[PDB]
Amino acid sequence: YKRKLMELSHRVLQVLIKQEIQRKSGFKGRLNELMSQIRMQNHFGALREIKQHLKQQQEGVSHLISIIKDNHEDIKLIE
Amino acid sequence: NKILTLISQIDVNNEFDKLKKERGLGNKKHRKEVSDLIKECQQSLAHSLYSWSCQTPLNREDTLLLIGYLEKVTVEGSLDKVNLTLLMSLLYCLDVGFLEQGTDDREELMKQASMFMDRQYIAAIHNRLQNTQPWKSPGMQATVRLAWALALRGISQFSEVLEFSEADEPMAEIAIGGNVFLFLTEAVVGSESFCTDEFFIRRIHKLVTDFPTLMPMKVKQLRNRAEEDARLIQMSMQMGLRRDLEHLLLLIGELYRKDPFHLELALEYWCPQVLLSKFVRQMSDLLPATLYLPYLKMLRGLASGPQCAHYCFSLLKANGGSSAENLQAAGGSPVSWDHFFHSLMLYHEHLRRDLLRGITQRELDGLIACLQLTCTIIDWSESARLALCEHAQWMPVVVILGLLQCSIPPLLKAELLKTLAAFGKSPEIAASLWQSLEYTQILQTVRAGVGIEVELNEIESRCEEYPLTRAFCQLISTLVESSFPTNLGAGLRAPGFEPYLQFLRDTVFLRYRTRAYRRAAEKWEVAEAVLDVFYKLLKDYEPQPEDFVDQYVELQGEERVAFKPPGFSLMHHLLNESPMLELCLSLMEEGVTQLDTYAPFPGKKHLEKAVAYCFMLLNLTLQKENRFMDLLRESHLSMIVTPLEQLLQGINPRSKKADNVVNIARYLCHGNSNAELAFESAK
Amino acid sequence: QKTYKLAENIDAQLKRMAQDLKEVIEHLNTSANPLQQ
Repeated sequence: YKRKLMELSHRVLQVLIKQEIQRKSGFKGRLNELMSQIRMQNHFGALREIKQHLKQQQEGVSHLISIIKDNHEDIKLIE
Repeated sequence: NKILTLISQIDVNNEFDKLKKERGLGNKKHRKEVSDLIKECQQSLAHSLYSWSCQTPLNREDTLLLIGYLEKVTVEGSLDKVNLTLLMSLLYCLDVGFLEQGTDDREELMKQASMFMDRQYIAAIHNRLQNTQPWKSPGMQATVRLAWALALRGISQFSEVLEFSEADEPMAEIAIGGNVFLFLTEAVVGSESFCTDEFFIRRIHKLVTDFPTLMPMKVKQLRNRAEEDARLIQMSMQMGLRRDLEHLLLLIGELYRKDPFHLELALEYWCPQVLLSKFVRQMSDLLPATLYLPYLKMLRGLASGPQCAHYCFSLLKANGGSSAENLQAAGGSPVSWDHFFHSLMLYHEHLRRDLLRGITQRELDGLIACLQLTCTIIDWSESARLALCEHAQWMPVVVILGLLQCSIPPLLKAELLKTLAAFGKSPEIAASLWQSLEYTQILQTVRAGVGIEVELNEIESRCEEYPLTRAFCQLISTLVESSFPTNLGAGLRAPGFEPYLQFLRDTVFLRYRTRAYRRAAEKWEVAEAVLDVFYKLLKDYEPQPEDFVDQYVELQGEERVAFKPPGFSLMHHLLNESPMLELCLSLMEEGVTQLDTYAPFPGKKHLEKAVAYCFMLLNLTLQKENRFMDLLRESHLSMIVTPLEQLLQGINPRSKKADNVVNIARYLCHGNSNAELAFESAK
Repeated sequence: QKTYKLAENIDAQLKRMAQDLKEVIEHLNTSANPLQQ
């Protein structure tokens, strides 16, 4: 469906360019190395003290996001 | 005897009924399996009998048993493959043709042939053949009768069997009374297995060549009888039918029409034998229209190969120049390149001038046969083509070209284009052919709907046949392989092939599913045609940054965009959801299902080749797609292309899900029957 | 009855490069000892 959506998007953009024409008348190596890197990651596909701090920080952000959402909802009601 | 008997009790229907009685019939797979197994059993046993006969002739009683078996064999008018092989085995059995091969071991061969030592074999085979008991196939009775007659005639030239030397001539009479010629034409040659084993072709053709070679008095008698019958027939026609002569003619034309072993037996009928050339001549003299059709066919058959067709081209062309003849008679050989090319120019003038004394149907028949015959001669001898294309008084190329624009019946157009192709076989010819076709506007390449479009939409659609379109795509392809020019039609419109392209893709292919097929194989064949041209078209396409910068040409005063690298359009159609792509996929799914049927011949060979071309185009798009995407991404048509990969996982309309690849695989299940599609698929 | 071309060419190129970066993020996702967790 998505690729067909791309082809239909091509179709629609072309039809729009057409109704714009007739009636309205009058890097690559970087890409290669990037592919090599993605393939390398695919190949790759085939400390108890830290967890305290990490759980603590996830908890801190978990609290903060709450205030963020509350600010969003208050902004809503004000609007 | 046990071989004949076991093959005789092996009735596939009887075995099937027995198995269905005990419920022993497995799936259609298993059914085909056991059936092919039984057919293999019978065919192998028969092959053992035949190979035995080919190695060592069978004894007197064995041969009489074979005769008793054959005398009860039935056709269907064509004889069965196993029936044909049995008849042919007994044919090679009575074959005395090894007595005229000048090889030095003649004594040892005459002592290894059972027919020369046990006169009882001659007596008994003769008394069985001379029994008036009508074999269940009387045409087969007469066939064997003529065979035994020719064998007695060939053995009568050796001093040891004179007690039979007189029973050959009457035997042939009996055989000639039994429509032996017709039995040979329809039952065996008309059997689709005859041209399968080259040795069967050699046996049939050997008996055929021996027919006029060992008994010339009988051919003369048939000639006189056919002449008297032609006189009486003319008397009847003016006063408001035995087709012997036509039958022998067609038999000769068909038996040699193929030389799968390339033996060139037809070389006997041309003289660079004497009786053969003499008959080939005398049959051309005062040829009534009735045999004008058959004789050409015979001539076609006679042309089999380089040398024979060369002789035939010589025959026509010599019969076609300025030569005094006939003691001031109105016409010479009604079969003569003079008559051919002359009546041809006559029709061309009479028709171009009428642009109604329409061609009588019989005249159409004679013309069709003549075109086919010349086609065969040109095809088989390149000297024939070189001679015919350059004879100044015939100008057959320009004559046919003048004919084409004239409203002839479609079939004559088919035959004429067929001869056009037969002559085009030489490349020099093809060059002028391309130019002149571009000249005569047989297809409108310069629009100033008329033409093949309307006739396809109204005639070809109505008559439920599209021979015109098939010839059209055939010409298009033969031309496109010969490097069609980039400025095609430049001056009348935008240079580029796009017009014929749209005609093929929108009108023919995309509609090919909606057209009615009186012969179902036609849908498949027409798809095959369109596919061949689209394939070759893409196969040359090299993606270049020139294609994507729209070159502006001043055509007819308006700036039109020049056509891109020829396949670019096709690629844009395959790189998007074009009905073309879905049609490819639909033909794919349909072929997959049809294959799953595991079903016989109907439309098959064409169906295979079609799907194969489809896979080929798929591979080609995948192959070029990398550079094509690089170039398009470098020149930036807003055209969005998707790599064929993502499309292949498309959700199939019929399947409602991504089974394109799965279906594509499923052909791999049909490997052991179809190697080709498997190869393409795995690729 | 030129500049844009080269520009939309960079357009196709950046579209493809974005696709590749998405692929890279995806392989890094499949990557997810303790260190990778």
